[PDB]
Amino acid sequence: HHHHHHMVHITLDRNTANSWLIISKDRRQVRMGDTHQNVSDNKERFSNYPMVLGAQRFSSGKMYWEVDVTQKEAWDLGVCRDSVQRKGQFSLSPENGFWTIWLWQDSYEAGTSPQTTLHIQVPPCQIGIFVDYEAGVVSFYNITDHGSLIYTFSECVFAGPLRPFFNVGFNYSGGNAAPLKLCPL
Ligand SMILES: C[C@H](CS(N)(=O)=O)c1ccccc1
Repeated sequence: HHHHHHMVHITLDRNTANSWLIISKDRRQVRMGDTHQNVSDNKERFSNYPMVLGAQRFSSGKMYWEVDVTQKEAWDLGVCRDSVQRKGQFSLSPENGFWTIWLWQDSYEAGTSPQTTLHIQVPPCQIGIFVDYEAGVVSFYNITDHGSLIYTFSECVFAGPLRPFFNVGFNYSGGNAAPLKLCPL
């Protein structure tokens, strides 16, 4: 892919974060805390899962960013509608306004309904996410493996502004404490 020149500077929006997340001062890193992080509740916060949105909203054009997933056992990454449900249980699917991939229990899967098996030969330490709003495209690239394609959602019905989407995952095992990091341009 030659998508790097659509690079955008993504920062995390503290106000959307699950109350157990810790977002770094520079708003470029997020990790699961050991407890509630002493913030007030609000209608923006994801209640049931360790999720947070980027601050940026996209309604046109081509956008690209990269995320470091080094040493994590579980995570979800991609984009979602600004209007996604925040409270209670829900599945990550395009019908619910999410275009995502994830790692769970040693397998990679795309957030279709039902979910799709990914075929990755080189476990990625960094993921590239490309959105073409007009084309209706969300693509994922394996930066560790020379930028190889992971998955393309096409014919996407965004149906509103999009936000970068993150899930640091649970840490029940004690092996998933590591942060998600937005990598420099
Ligand atoms: C209780 C856990 C923390 S952990 N480390 O994943 O066990 C949890 C926190 C926030 C949202 C959902 C779940």
